[PDB]
Amino acid sequence: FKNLREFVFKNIDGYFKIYSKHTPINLVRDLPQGFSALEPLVDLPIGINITRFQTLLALHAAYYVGYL
Amino acid sequence: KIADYNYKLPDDFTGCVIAWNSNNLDSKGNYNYLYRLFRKSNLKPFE
Repeated sequence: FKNLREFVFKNIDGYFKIYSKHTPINLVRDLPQGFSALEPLVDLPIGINITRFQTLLALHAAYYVGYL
Repeated sequence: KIADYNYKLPDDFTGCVIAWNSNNLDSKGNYNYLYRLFRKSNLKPFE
């Protein structure tokens, strides 16, 4: 599953910052070593206080979660 | 009450506030227009 989709989500001053980078990997069980950079993608001036986070999935999926 | 519960501004707010008197366009006793009077904490900016 080479499409490794890394994302960073931040809600600062009523703005949503999205950083992403799609890179080809071959280690799905764990996170491969190395270095990369995530580029700014979208700025969303919403104004919502986000305290909970829920992934939306299609239904008739292994992922990772850290904190900054 | 207003600065903390109804509309909260950042303390570094670089902006302008414009007030339009509308006694002829909003007054009735118009009850549909309220204000927030009580709250346990202070609002965040853009909340």
